[PDB]
Amino acid sequence: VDDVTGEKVREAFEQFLEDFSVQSTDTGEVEKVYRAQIEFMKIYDLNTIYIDYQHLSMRENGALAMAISEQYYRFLPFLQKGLRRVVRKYAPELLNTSPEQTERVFQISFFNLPTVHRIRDIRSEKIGSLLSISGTVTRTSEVRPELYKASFTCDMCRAIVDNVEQSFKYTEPTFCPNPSCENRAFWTLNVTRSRFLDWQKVRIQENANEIPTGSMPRTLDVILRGDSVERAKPGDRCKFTGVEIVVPDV
Amino acid sequence: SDEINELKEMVKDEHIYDKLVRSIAPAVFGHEAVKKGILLQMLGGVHKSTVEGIKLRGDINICVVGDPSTSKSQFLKYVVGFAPRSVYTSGKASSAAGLTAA
Amino acid sequence: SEPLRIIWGTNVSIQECTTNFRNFLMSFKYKFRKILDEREEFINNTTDEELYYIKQLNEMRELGTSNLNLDARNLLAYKQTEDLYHQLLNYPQEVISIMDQTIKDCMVSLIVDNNLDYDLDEIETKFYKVRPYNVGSCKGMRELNPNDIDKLINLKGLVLRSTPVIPDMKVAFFKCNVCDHTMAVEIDRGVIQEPARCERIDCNEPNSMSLIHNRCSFADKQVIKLQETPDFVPDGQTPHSISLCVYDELVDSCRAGDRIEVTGTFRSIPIRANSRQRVLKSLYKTYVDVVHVKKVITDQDLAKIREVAAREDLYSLLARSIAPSIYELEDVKKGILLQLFGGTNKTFTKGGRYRGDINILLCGDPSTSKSQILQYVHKITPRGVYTSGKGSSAVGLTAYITLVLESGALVLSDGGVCCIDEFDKMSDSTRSVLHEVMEQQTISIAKAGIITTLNARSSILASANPIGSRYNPNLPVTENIDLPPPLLSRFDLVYLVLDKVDEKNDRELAKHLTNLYLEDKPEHISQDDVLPVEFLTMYISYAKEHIHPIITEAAKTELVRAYVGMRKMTATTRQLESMIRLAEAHAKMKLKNVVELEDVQEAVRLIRSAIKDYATDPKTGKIDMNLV
Amino acid sequence: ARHSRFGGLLSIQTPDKTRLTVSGSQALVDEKIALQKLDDSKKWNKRIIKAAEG
DNA sequence: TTAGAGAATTGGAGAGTGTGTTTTTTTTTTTTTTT
DNA sequence: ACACACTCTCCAATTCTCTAA
Ligand SMILES: Nc1ncnc2c1ncn2[C@@H]1O[C@H](COP(=O)(O)OP(=O)(O)NP(=O)(O)O)[C@@H](O)[C@H]1O
Ligand SMILES: [Mg+2]
Ligand SMILES: [Zn+2]
Ligand SMILES: [Zn+2]
Repeated sequence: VDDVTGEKVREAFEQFLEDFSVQSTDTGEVEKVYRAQIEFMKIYDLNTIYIDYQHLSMRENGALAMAISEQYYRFLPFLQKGLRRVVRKYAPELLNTSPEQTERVFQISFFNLPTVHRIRDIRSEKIGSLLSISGTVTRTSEVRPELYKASFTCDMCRAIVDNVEQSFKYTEPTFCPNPSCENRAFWTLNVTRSRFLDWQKVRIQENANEIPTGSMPRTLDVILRGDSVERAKPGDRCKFTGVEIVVPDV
Repeated sequence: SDEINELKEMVKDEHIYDKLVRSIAPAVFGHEAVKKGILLQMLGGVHKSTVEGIKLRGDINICVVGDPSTSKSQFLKYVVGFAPRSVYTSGKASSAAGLTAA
Repeated sequence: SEPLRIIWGTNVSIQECTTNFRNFLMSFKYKFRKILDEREEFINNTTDEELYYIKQLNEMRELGTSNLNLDARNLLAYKQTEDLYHQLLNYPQEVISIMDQTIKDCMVSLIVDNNLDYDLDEIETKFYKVRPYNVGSCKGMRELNPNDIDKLINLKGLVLRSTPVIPDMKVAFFKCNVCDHTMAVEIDRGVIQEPARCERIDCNEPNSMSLIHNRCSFADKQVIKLQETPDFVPDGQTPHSISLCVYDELVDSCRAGDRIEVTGTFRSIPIRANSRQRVLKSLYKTYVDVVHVKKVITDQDLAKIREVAAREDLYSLLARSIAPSIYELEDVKKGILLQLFGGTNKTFTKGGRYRGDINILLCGDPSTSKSQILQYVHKITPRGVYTSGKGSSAVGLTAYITLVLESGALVLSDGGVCCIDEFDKMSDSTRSVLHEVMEQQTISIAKAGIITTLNARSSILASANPIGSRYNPNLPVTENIDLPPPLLSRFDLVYLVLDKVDEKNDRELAKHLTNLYLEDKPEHISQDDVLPVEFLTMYISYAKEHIHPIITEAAKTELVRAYVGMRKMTATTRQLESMIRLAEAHAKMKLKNVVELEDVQEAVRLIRSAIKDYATDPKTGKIDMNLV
Repeated sequence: ARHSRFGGLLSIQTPDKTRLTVSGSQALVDEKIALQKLDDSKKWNKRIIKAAEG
């Protein structure tokens, strides 16, 4: 079964990356800034791309921006698929990270959203939407490796399982793929073939000047990944953007 | 570029020192001596060490004593409202653990 | 004839409840309620004939809002719903649902029948909810019994604390691991109805579907802790508390120290012995499931307020009406009235913010009725606290580490008045806490694991007796009061009240107090003309919200002159600011937008009168008792 | 409109005075939904038959 | 064209087996001995 | 010993196929 909205969003975001076609800061000449940003990334072997929400707002009567805003968690994989093709088209040197080289895990980033919420304004109706938040940092965790994609091999026979997907808990295969063996136990995680990510936990509390009458400040836990770990510092004031999520009792 | 131009323009002035002293804590009437002291603390001295490895302190500590209604807390309020790295604490409502580390 | 729908275990038919409530909703008019009320004479024939709920529904449509209040007495006024009133109390879960689906259908019917421009899809998308209230007599928290389970209840109390918002699941989302088919499933009775096999025809496989947490749908839940009011506690015992569960609209409504009345179903549930197994305990947990919360305008109100403000005797009228049964003490009453109004709050782009609040100290002889006055202020103010000197610690008065932070008296009292009695009994250690809160109206904290600053826009009203416990005329006034100068400098008004013997005074006082015992429950009151407490509260509240006086140049000249007069001779710089603040409070009380010469002169006069300055020896600082 | 644990209980009486029980708040008002929800609880489905390869 | 006799495939009833469980601060109110 | 999770096994319900009236 296939989601048509995802494919149409994918190949519309593709066209935005191709031909946003803003004119120069000094002259009436088309500049194509996002293609230039891809070239810049190629020059410096970067892994993240920044997009302006105002540029997306004016595109195609705003429907694309609405779909990205209200259903970010559904559409984020399709946005990744859309960007991969464009980088292949104009800068295939960026697709890889001598023996063979694994693929680059690109990160899309957004800024200049219309409004900033307080920690006190987080409510369950907004789960999975795109938001921006501000507060004072009070604690930070050390950087830890998070398992992103896994690969296992069987003890009772020479067989391998690859690209197993994790979500919130450490997860392992359901069968031995070789039908000559039935053992489900004694898997081991191949640290060379599997892939990890950088992960950091930080904790924030409300701005003192914003607290309402007779009340006290609430707090929140925030997750940082990739090239943004250790950017935050205790006692500083920061502004964040991302999506709010819900975490189980593992 | 415009920031550099503005900074150069005020750097060139003959009367810069007096204007700087006069611009600390605008709401407080008089007490130019304390304002001058606050400016010099904010700028600070030069940190250094000797061949022996001993360090020489490069910064300035200040204390203000006064009888009531002398507006002495306004200086602390201005400093904590202005200086990029600063914290305000009350001697009654704080602990040694909360002051250093816990 | 046909199958029927029946509330389980009742033989009540849903058709009758639906039709009766529809008829009530589309034909009730306010005049019927006045028939149940004491007189037909009250009726305004023009207004009271109107279809009240149709008017409300039109407003809901055009204001874009989703909830309808309903006081249950109207169900008794209309003849067709006299029995529905009882059925509501006995079967709330079913009856309330019936009412909801009635209101939504009526809203649709209005736009399609009156053929209006509004989007039908928009109205179909929304949820509409009734919120019944004023159901009957309130019930004591300890007197709820196991025969009240699942019936509607009404409670009064005070709010202790609220937990943060909890996400509550409402719809589950499944996805097939092999073929990527998806299904949305409805949650009822807390159990997820997971499919046995993947429902796509060609992928009919077992264990094939799986849950996706962050594509589910959730709703807000919160728990509020309500405490028993002292009016109901048994003799020689301490108050109890009960927990309220609240959802969606009402979630963040209420703060610590609030005083409320609620309405909700009284529920009970089992609890498990361990998290591994289905074993339940024999005792059941109990709680309340609220559907409405209430705190304990018209052109006629504005007309009354403007007309009262035009009276010549207004200042004396308001002052003698805050505490009607207390004899004389007019200057004390006046100062307290100006504390109630307050100054104006000011904030600059730079140079800070300046307090509008007034601090008052009452000091003098025993039996002078100081503490009796504190009772009136504590009950008049919308928010506030009463406490005693030996009852208070430094932590309890401000804030408490518990890792979480918790509120004390001055924080609960924010925006209100904090009454402190036996102020002379608390230690110098505890009193030193008040310096920062009175000067700045903020509380700074720096302890293990917590460092922050909190707001405290709190007015202090204090009561004390002098050193030696009776005022000694052989010592100067500052030595009789005996507070240290850094703390005595922070009060806007300081009053001396003295137990001076005089036959003229004593006969009047004796006649006043003995007159209260001529009746069982007295109707007698000290004066012919006083305002009711409700209307007086309305006046003060409106004047606080709408009026914001400014300094006139004339007022500036008089303030400078007056300060130099008190100064040249001790008056500190705070005497100037407190004069400004008192003059502003006086201006609000007349509903003026400007401070004038008259207001400045009243502020000066009241300061001179409070500390008996005219009777003070200007050089020795002693008071001539003969001049009092 | 209201949450998943608020729900009351419904009874439906047939001809010949026999009664059934269903839960949830929408069943109180919508008989079509109640009738459909009633049959949906029942466990069995008949198992089924199935052309091309190579 | 119906139907009835024989063979093959599948479901789940239900019987069986193994398993897990009890159980150094830091902050704040109060009493007591010590200078 | 008392609820649970998981495995094993047998038996009959079911549909498919062939034959003759
Ligand atoms: N002017 C008055 N009007 C009304 N009651 C009065 C007056 N003067 C004294 N009383 C009565 O005398 C008693 C005063 O008690 P109280 O309010 O505690 O006075 P106080 O100033 O707080 N004295 P103390 O607590 O000893 O410092 C109460 O019963 C009052 O009703
Ligand atoms: Mg008293
Ligand atoms: Zn194997
Ligand atoms: Zn499937």
